Amino acid sequence: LDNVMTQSPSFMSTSVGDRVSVTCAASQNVGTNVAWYQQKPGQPPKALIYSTSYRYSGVPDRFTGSGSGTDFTLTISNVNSEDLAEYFCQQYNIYPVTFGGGTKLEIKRTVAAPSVFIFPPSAEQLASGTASVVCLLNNFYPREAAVQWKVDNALQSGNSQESVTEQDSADSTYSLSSTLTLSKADYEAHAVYACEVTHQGLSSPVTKSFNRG
Amino acid sequence: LLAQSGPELVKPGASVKISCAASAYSITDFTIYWVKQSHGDSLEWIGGIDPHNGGGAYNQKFRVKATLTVDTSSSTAYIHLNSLTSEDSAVYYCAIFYGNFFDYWGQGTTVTVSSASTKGPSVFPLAPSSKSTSGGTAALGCLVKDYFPEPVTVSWNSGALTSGVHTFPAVLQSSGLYSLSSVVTVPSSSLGTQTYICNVNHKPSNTAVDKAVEPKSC
Repeated sequence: LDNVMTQSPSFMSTSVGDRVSVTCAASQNVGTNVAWYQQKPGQPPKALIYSTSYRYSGVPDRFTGSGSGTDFTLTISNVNSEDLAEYFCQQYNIYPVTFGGGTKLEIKRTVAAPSVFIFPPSAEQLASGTASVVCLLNNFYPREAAVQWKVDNALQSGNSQESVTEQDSADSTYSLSSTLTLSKADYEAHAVYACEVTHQGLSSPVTKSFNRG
Repeated sequence: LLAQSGPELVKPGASVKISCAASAYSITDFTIYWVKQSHGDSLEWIGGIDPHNGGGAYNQKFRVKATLTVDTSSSTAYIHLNSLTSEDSAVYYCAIFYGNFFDYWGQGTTVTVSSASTKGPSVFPLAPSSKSTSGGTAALGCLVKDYFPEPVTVSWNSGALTSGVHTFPAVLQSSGLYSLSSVVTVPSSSLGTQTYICNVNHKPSNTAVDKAVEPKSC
């Protein structure tokens, strides 16, 4: 008796320029009381379509919806980088209102090699007893990348974590930080700190390093 | 603006009132509803009310859990969440809609159910230097370390600087505390003209820091 909305696919990658389709099938006849939402990274879900095929003001005409009863489709034509987002279908025919599991639209783009920057721990942090070294990999594609930490030539392990940006809305690249965390005392015992990064865009690993002081 | 109340850290068993106000227009002239989003993915409709023409409804799932009210006097909607558990940790969205028009949502309210006490972040500069500059481009940032819970907002120069800024998703450390960095790319020739300040806000702890990040010196 509860309207489950099954969305497909989970992930979808497309190129700028292409036509993409997102499917949504309701477990029970829902008429045409279906709507679609778009949620860009960091933002609330924004409403694109209502009544299956009607677009809300300020919504590009390259977004169209169709279907009826149990089968529904969201077509995005001339896909643009700004379109990178998570899409949700919804049924508001019967209570409770239900949403689909969502579809993540990712954009394919050409290989881009990362810019690498390293940052020593600030003096203020060192006075606090801990030391964070940060390695930034900027504006690269694709998402996969290997960051290796070396301290006085000794390969590190188990003492760093990575964070990755969501694809950029304008250029579709990723950014990545790798943070090496040592104790004030261990940082002070070593001199050469380096992060080595390997990536599809580099024909050979790139190393960034600095000397303590 | 569906202005929603700030992030909330609530202990298990306790409750919270999340508010929502339409700045400029009376929120109670339309139908207001709330949705729950878990782990930044799945969306659940909780319920709604329309003060003027009825048709208020609840999701059987949140019947006991949630109570929706409205305050016409100050054009503000509310959701009351009682007997909270870890499963209630989520982002709660307030939304208003009229027939075939605006389907407008609020910025959302992050609720974290924890027996842990808040911890405001430390903010250290990620100083630009010859090793943080590629050609004519330089990178600098702020490390926002050891805080709980989420979220935390970061802006640059009070919001006037947005191009080139990357604010990383928070990541959990083995201490159980969150940490993240915010970096920006700028012309290396500008490094000595306009100052660069990162504005860090952590509402649950009441932490407001304005760290200036300058080139390294000795």
